[PDB]
Amino acid sequence: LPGPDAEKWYSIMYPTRMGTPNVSKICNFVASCVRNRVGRFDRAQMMNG
Amino acid sequence: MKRIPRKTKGKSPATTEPGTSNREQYKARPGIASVQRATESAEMPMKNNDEGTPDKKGNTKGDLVNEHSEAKDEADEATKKQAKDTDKSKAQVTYSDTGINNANELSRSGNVDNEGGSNQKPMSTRIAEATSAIVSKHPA
Amino acid sequence: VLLQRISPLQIDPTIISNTMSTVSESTTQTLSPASSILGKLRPSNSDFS
Amino acid sequence: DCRISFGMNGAAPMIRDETGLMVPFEGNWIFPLALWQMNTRYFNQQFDA
Repeated sequence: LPGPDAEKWYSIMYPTRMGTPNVSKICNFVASCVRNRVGRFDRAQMMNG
Repeated sequence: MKRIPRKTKGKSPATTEPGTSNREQYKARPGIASVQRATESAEMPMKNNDEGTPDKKGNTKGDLVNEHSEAKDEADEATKKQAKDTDKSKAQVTYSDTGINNANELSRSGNVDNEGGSNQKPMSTRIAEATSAIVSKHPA
Repeated sequence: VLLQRISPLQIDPTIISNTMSTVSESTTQTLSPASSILGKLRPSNSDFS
Repeated sequence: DCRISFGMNGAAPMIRDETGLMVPFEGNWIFPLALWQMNTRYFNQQFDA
């Protein structure tokens, strides 16, 4: 993300990136999820460079 | 044998035979000096176009200019150089403003990285931010 | 430049002027075809890059 | 998925096995290195003793 303090956005964007060491309610939700649907998964590159 | 220095920085009886005298007077045409000067320019290797490639740390070298706008600027530089070699204010041979209509022409620049994204933020900076929101600290 | 220094050809624009052989100093109009073509060619210029 | 639950009223803490069982903090375990990297701070507090 462009702009100042982009550090905070990485947590909000990808809920499934967090580790799950705890049995909290939040951690239980993350544990029961698929681990491959995150970030970019398709592109259309026509020109090199 | 002696060491050869590097070029770049790295990781760390009578004896007078009859047919010897020199009385010849020949002036070559074309002259040696004139030809020698010309051939030195042709010897020169081509310029290294490294713009758009990554660097030691992985950031892409070059300035942040639009892909198409970069091509037009380079053409104008060529025409200005062409006039200087010909010692004229204006050059007969121009690489810009020709009758041809190149508008899809592209040239490499520092605006685009290797993934097809934008280089508004350096690639190293992106990595540091992404890994930063993972850290944890000792409990109080 | 290299081709220029090794070629036995010489560009001599005065051949055109001599062939035309038209002076007509301060002609009352340039409609004389000899003057028009000479003006277009400009044999005085010596740049042949 | 290695969520850790604290024990109550003297009960031992337990961690989640791959099959889904909860086991106490003893015996022989097999850990991929990625697990400790994800939960380096949390695991140190709970396991070192």
